[PDB]
Formats: sequence, C-alpha cells, structure tokens
Amino acid sequence: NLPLNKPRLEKLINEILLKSNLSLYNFLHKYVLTLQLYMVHREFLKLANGGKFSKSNLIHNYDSKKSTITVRYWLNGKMDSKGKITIGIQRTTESLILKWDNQSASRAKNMPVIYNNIVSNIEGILDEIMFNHARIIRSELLARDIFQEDEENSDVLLFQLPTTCVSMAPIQLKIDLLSGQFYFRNPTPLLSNYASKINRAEGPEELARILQQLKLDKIIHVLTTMFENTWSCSRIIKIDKPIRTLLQRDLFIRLPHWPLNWYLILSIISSKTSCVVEKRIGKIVSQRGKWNLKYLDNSNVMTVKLESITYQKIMILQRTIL
Amino acid sequence: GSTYKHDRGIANIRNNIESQNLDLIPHSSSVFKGTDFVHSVKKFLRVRIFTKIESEDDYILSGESVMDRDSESEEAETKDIRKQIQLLKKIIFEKELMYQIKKECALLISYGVSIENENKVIIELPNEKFEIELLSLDLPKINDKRANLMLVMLRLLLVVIFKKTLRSRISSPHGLINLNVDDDILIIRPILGKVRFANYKLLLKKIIKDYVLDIVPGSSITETEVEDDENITKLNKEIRAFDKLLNIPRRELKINLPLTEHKSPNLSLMLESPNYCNALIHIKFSAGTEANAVSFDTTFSDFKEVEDFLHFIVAEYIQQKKV
Amino acid sequence: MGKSAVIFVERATPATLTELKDALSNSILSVRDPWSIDFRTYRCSIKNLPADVSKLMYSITFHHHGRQTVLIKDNSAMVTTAAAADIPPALVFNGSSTGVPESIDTILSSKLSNIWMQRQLIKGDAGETLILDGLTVRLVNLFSSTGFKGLLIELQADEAGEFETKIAGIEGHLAEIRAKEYKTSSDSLGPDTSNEICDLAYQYVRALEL
Amino acid sequence: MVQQLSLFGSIGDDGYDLLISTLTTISGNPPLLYNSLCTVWKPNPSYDVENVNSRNQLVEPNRIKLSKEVPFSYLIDETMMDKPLNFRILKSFTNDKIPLNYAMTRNILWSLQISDIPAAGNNRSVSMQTIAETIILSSAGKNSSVSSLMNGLGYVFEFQYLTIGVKFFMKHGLILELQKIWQIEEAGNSQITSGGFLLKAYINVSRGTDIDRINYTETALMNLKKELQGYIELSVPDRQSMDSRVAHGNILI
Repeated sequence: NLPLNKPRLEKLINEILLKSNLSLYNFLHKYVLTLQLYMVHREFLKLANGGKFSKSNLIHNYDSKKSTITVRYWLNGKMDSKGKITIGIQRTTESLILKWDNQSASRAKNMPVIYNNIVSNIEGILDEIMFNHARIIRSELLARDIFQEDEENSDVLLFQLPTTCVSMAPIQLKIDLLSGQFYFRNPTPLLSNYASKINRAEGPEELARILQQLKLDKIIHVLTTMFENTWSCSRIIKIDKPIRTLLQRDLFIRLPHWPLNWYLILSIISSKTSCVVEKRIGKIVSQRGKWNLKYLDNSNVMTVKLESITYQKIMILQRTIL
Repeated sequence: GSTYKHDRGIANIRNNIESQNLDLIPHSSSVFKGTDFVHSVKKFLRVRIFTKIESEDDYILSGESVMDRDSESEEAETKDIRKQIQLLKKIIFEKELMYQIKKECALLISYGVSIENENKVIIELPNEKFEIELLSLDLPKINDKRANLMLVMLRLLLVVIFKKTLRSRISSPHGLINLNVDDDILIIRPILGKVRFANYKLLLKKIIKDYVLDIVPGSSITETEVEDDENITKLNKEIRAFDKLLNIPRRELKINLPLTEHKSPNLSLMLESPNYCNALIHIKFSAGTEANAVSFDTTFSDFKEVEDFLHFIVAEYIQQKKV
Repeated sequence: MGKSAVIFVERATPATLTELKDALSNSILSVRDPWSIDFRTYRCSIKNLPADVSKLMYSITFHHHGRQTVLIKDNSAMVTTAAAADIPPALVFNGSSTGVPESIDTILSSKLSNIWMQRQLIKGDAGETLILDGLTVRLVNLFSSTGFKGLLIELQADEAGEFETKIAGIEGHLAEIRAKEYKTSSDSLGPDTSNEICDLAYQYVRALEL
Repeated sequence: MVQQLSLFGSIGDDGYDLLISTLTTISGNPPLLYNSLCTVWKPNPSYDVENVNSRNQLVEPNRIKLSKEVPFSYLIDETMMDKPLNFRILKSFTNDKIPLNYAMTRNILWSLQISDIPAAGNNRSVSMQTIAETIILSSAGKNSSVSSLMNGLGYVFEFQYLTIGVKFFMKHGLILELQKIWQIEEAGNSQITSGGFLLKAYINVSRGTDIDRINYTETALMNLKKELQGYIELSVPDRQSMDSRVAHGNILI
C-alpha cells in the first residue's frame, strides 16, 4: 500500500536494464534493506519518546552510508562491560541481523547472540537480551560464591548479614530490568549508601571488597550502637600499624571518669564465616600530630566470640574494667 | 500553571452540516476521522483495590472506582458545547495526572512500586494491592468508596501542584520553572506514607503490648500528635489549607510505669516518616532519678533492634524492681 | 544567649597550634570543616577632619558565617551581606535590589577610593574547628604581608552560665605550654542591644589591636 | 553589579484602567501592588576631597541611593481600610497630599546603590546603565542609625521621595513598572508625576562581558516595544538626564 513512484521506477529499471551487462535485483535488495532499516529507526524514534527506556536507558545512532545502527544501553554500567548492539547487513545471507556485541555473550553457551525478525519483536528481543545479561552477571556473582542462591526467585540474590550478635539473616538484592542497578527491598540509609557504592563499582574484586566492607562496618555500627545505647568511642585516633592479634579493625572506647590516656581497645577480626573480638587495655598519647602506642597489655587479652556478647556482659565488663 | 507541553488544549469549532449543530475537533487527535470520535477518545482513570488473603498469595478484587457517567444523555451531550468542553478538560487533566504519576513512581521501585505497561501502575503492601489504570471506553463492594476517595485526593494533589507552580511563577521572574521530581511532585507520597505509617503504628502497638503490657501490668499509654496584594495572600491561604494532608505524619506514645518510692520512669516513643516511606523510632527513657536526667535517648531504624532494646529495657526495669 | 571570646597570642611559634591541639586531645569530641577570616583596615584620605572624628575603619570578613562583612568605626557596627540567599524577600520583590549584590569591600576599594584607601590586610586560612563538651574551639595561623604574625583562638558556647570557667581552663591550658603573653577579650559592643556577629567582630578588633 | 537595559514612557491617568487590562491580556499575569522609599545622599561639602585626581580625572564624586520598603499601614488613611488591598487604590492617589509626612520619615532614620551615566554613542537602541549594589542587614553600637552610618562614611542627606505603583512580570525576566512619585519635604508633599503614570520596562544582565545574552535582552525589549505600537510610545530617555554626578545637578523625574 506504499505510494511507490511507479513511472520513475519504470524509467529507472528500463535504464538499468539497458545499461545492464542482476544489477536490478541487487538494487532492489539494497533498497528493501534500506527501507527496512529506516522503518526500524522510525519505530525506535516512536518508542523512545514514551518507552520504558526513555530515561537514558537506550541510545541509537543510525548511519545511512554504512547502513548500520549502533545501540548503547546501560550507560551507568562499569562491571567490566559496555552494553552494545549492532544492527547491520549480514555478508553471507545479505540480510539485516542484530548482534549483541559482548564477549560475555560471545563465550556464553546455549544462548543465541544473533536474532532475526527484528521488526516484529524488537521489544521481545530487547527484553531477552536484558534478561540474559542480568542472568550472566548473576551467574558470575554465584560463581564467585559471594551471594547464595535463592530457590524461590531466580532473579533475587541472597546476601548473608548478621543483624545482631547471634542472628544471621539473608537480605534480598534485586536487579533493575531497565537500567541495571542493584537495589535492596527495604534499604537502610547505610544500606542505600552502599547500594549506591555498588552501582558505580567497576571490578569484581572491587565488588567483593565492597561486600566485605559492608559486612565489617555493619557489624561495627551494630556494636557501636550497642555501646552508645548504654560509653564514649573515639573517631579521631588512627594508629600507623594495626595491633597484632581476615580483616582487623581497632576501636578505642573510654569513659569520662577514667584515668587519662587509658583506652579500652577492641580488635575486631572478621573472617569469611566467623568473627571474634580481642578486648585489651592500652595507653595511647598524641605528640606532634602522631599517635603513639605508649603501652599495650597482652597477658590479659579477652578473646570473645561475636555471638556471646550481650548487654549484661557489656555492663559487667563496664563495672570490672575500672 | 500546567507544564504539560505535549498538548496545547486547542479545539476547532465545526458546524455540523448534517445535524446543524456544533462540534469540537482537537488538534492532537487528527487521525480518527469519523462520527465514533466520542467513544474512541473517551478515556478514564480507574483505581482497583485488592485485599491479600492470609491463606493464599492471590489477591481478590475488593474495590473499584465507581465510573459515574454524565454522558448518559448522549443526544444532549452531542449538541451541548459546554459538556464537550468539560469532558475535554477532564480528559486532558487525567492525561496529565497519569503522566505525573508515571514520572513520580519511576523513583519508587526500591519500596515495592512497579509499572506494568504504559497505562498501568501497581503498588504492593504486606496486606494490600493497588492498581491504577488508564483505560479507554472501547454489586457494591466494600472498597469502592476507597477507590473513589483515592481518585479524588489524587486530583486534589494535582490541583495543589498547579497552584504551587503558579505562585512560584508570580513570585519572581528570573526563577526557571523546572519541576524537581524529588521535591515538587508529591502525589503518591502522602497516601503511601499515611498507609505505611498506620501499618507501622499497628506493628509497634502489637510489639509494645507483647513485650511491655503483657509483661509489666499497670502501664499507662497516651497517644498524641505533634504539629500585601490580594492574589498572593489568597494563594498562600489556599495552599496552607492543605497542610494537614501534605505534611509529614507523626505520632507520639508516652508510657508511664507505676513504680513505688516516688521513682516513676517515663518512656516516650515518637514515630516519624521523614521521607514518607521509612520508619524512624526515637526512644526517650527517663529513669526515676530526676525530671531532666534522661537515662537514655536513642534512635532506631530497624524494628528488630527496637524489640531488642525494648526487651533489654524491660529486663533492666525488672532488675531495678528486684533491687 | 550564646557567648564568645577571642584570645590572640603574639609571640607564638609555627608549631604552637599543633601543641594546643594535642594538649586538648583528651577532651576532643569531634572535628568539623575548616574556616577562614579576613581583616582589612581603611584610612581616611581627607585632611579637613575634626579632632574627635576617628580616621580608621576596620572591615572583618567572616567566611563560615555565610560570607558576611562587618564594618567597625568608633564603637559603631555595620553588617553587610553579599549572597543572593541572604536577601530579604521584600527588597527583591519591590525592586529596591537587582538581586545580585557586591561585597562592600569592592564598593570601598572601587568607587569611594578617593575617600578611603587600604592600609593593611591580615588573613587567616585553613583553620581547624573542634567540638568539646559544650564548646567549640577554632584555631588558625595569621599571615600578614611580611609573614607569620601570631595565633588566634575563638571560643563560642550556647550556655552562658559557666563561660568564665571555660575561659580560665583554656588560659591554663595555654599556660602549661608556656605561652605567657596572650591578650583576651569577651567584651560586648552594646549592653542593651545584643547582636552576635557584631559582638564577635568587636571582640576581634579589640584582640587584634596593637 | 548589573547592566540594566531599559526603555521609558509615560501615560495619562485617563487611560490607566484600560492600560492595565491590556497588560493582563498579554502577560497572562495580574498586577501586584508595591511601594518603596528612596533617600539620596551626597558627599559632604565641608570636607575638601583633594584626592580627586584633577590632572587625570581618575574618578568624580557621585550620589548614593538608599532604598527601603514601607508597609501600607503608613500610606492608608482612615477612609480606605474598607477597600481591599489591590491595584484599584491607585485610582484614589491623585492628590498631592499623602498620609506619610516628613516627621514619620525623619523618625524612620535597606539597599545601597550607585550608578553611572549610560554608555555613549548613538548606535544604542536601549538605555544601558551600570549599577553597583549592596545590602545593609542590621547594625549595632551607641549610634546605630542610617544617618549616623552615612555621616561616618562621609555623606549627608540631600532629599527623598516615595514611589507607589504596580509591577508586571513577563517572560525572559522582563519587568514592567507603573509608578507615581511623591517628593517629600517639611514644607509638604508634592506629586511630580502630576496627573499621570510613569512607565518603565527593563531587564537586568548579571555579567557585562556576555554579549549573546545582551543581544537577546535587546531583542526582547525591542519586540515588547513593537508590540505596544499605537497605544504607548516607549523611547530611550536623554543620556544627559540620567547623570547623577555631584558636579552637575539634574534629576529625571
């Protein structure tokens, strides 16, 4: 039903046949491919105005000279990848094909990278690519064995975090199907901050370090709140060398009525599965902008498991520590 | 005051040759050329409320917005221009409302709000489901009044947004009127905050009853809430009239424990939702020593830690009563 | 009503600030963002002046208190702002102000340069502010054109009941560091009218005078 | 400091009401009432400023403007509380008498402002003027008062006047003002703009170096002037009338 220029086509084909030595078929195929590409670009333009991917999720650039479309998605993604799609004429079949240019998709098995029938189900193809990329990232995370597998939901990752000393509970992290930023179900301000930190993270080692620090400072915050709800911590003291007892964190607490320069020192040792606390008494001074460990006691190191610490133990320690 | 740039709200007047009447043709809808324009373009906004059953994960339709129709007199409507004008105003207002709802809820994914399609949005609550849909025309339940009320307050909030925009525009010329999604657009935030605040209030009531009322008899609980030119003053008055709805919900609960030896500790717990979704519980426990010597004053964002500290406080009070 | 005091040490050493920072480290609760301050003196260039009319005008610029300038002359104070967010809305609305003002120092040193001329300039940058129990202490090194000048200490508290005890404690703390020549001041410009920043500027002027 | 680009005009009060309606037809905004009080101060002649570099003319003495807003409770007499506070009250402000007299203004004693003569040359289509501005927030001391402050700087009072009118805010930061001016002395109050309203349309530019913005501002002002053709004639005032230096005395009113 397209308004074809019938007479101009007549003269053009007659001239081609007169100058022909084949060429008409090649020109017709090229024009058909160009028209299909142009209408695909027009569909992209129509969808982008009101589509789910309008807010910087998808960007498409079309070149008529090379007759190819480059699509970039997930601009705010630095997980050692950049979401790129190329739509162009296949040399072997002389047909327009869509290729998801990704090495992760390249070595992925039982997963097609090239798709046809773009006009009919471009949205379905985009959704399939989105889900496949999310599944590949999730499978990499599971292979690193940082997040346990959720049986109920295949798109939800479980992260094990101790809410209290004895509690050991999972938190559900989910992947946005549009832009691809990890998010929590009911994030706390610290949880939201570290989710944002995860979002712009770049390396798998960086992600693992981020999660390790998340567990560590979550425990630190829990115990610091426990102390403050009953204790004056110090957020100013930085020692050049960590105290000899796997992540070690030193916390220096005291009370206003204590003797000067005498601090209760807690060395928190966090492992992949277990955490312990070394409670000692030390003397530290500040001289010319430096923190000097004047004295440390090792014969009376209290090595205590994380779970056993409770409020009553805290107050009994407060009474005995003087 | 509307910032909706998609449509200009311009209608051409056409004298109908056949019926000798007057009709209005909008600028945008230039594709439908026929006498079925009225039904083809008649869109509406529907609110559906589903109640989650405690025995199954499925949701049952418990309420729906009542579609009261003023178009029953079709012959009168097709010849009265004023009715067409009112219908077009309603249509454009609903379109703007739906667009604003989309742009507002696009940022509430982290709290259990999702968008199904270009015309549907879904809000989930531990016991309820809300669906807002834009649908074309082509037994009284319990929650039908609820959905009608929801629609009414959504329209009211959109009107308040328009009034705020106009007041800001009149106040100063230099200020570029570019609405901020984080600040200006406040439509689903107040309703969602009220509902979730009620849910958290019920949960904390249950927790306090289980851990204090059931353990320590005689506790007394009190519930409290803590708050030139004619045109500018008129707008200020009209906007201030909606403070009780737009303002952040708050609650305070004072618990007085009956103790002897003229030593009566107080437990004041104030619950707030600073960002309209998160629950913040501030606890002030004053031991029976002095009127200003607050024994403890803490804040909590996790209900589990709230319960743990409540249990610790109960144990400490029991020990004090035992000494 | 908050109270404030200013102590200036003239014979200080470059490392005296660190010495006082460490000597108070036991009671230090927290640390906040750095601050800066400017101190200009303008002179009268007209010779047909009466005997009782002063010749100087001291301009003190506070950077942390929202970019505000204070002009002092003969126990008379004047407070000017230069930020667009400090403008009372009435002046913006009626047309009395174009909305983007300039600092008064530009006015003195550009348009009125035939009446007032600059004579000195004393600056302080990258000071440190420490929160102690019910107290805030700010320290900074003063640099003139030639070089290092001395040490400046400013103390601010909200409760005025025990201000004198805190001043005496800080004086003793300086005493153990053997800084024996220090000039302190906590005076008030007006006994009946109390403006915080004007009184602070007056105390700065009384401390920094030679 | 701003570059203010301005156009001026005047109208007779007879068309006043009509004019107002037309403005609302264009801008889409209603007028807003306002008032102000300006005091002009000049360098003290008792002090000999030999520092004026006579051989080089580095600078010339100038006049300082101090402005303040005054509540309408001082401008409304006992006959006028019944009417609401809107623009129509200006229709009753045709007499040379006014409730605010000399004694009240003397009892009052802000925004400090200095300006220069507009730019020279005959290839300028709008009045371009340079303004340096600052704000006085408060004060203290044994003689905290505007008069004492300006005498401390070296300035003395010269005269004062009161402006009452309406404001229209249009797009692109364009401000249109309709004013009535009352000069005030101990001898009495005299309305200089007798039987008419002074019209002034202006825009402000924050940085004088930006020239694309200045061209846009001039385009907007000339488009506004070409819109009002046939009703009111907006014109560039005389460059020698907007000169406020002490050596030569005249005052555009």
